[PDB]
Amino acid sequence: MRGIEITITMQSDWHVGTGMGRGELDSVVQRDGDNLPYIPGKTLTGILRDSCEQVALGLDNGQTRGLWHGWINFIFGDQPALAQGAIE
RNA sequence: ACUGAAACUGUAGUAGAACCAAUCGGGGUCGUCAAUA
Repeated sequence: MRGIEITITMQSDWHVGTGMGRGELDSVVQRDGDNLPYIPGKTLTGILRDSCEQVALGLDNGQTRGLWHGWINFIFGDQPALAQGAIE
């Protein structure tokens, strides 16, 4: 399937993605193959996931695990690196 | 003889402290100008 997009309109000056700096800069933003700034899809997934986690956490009445947190693990997948013990 | 999955390069941090747009100056006062006959 194809056809969906996320449109991001940056409404203030923005910084993303890198723990490195250039000659006069101690923090340099991330740049695509065109050397142009871009929002990496892992940053965008992580940001959008977090905001869905907020919505689900509200719909769950603040429960950290529940029905709507299940839906987040449905849409964005489980995070097995967090869970510990015998997750079956 | 079969693509690992999942993971925000992020968190804290006042481009700021110091620095006189300032120093000196009577709104004043006299003989010049031209060259010949």
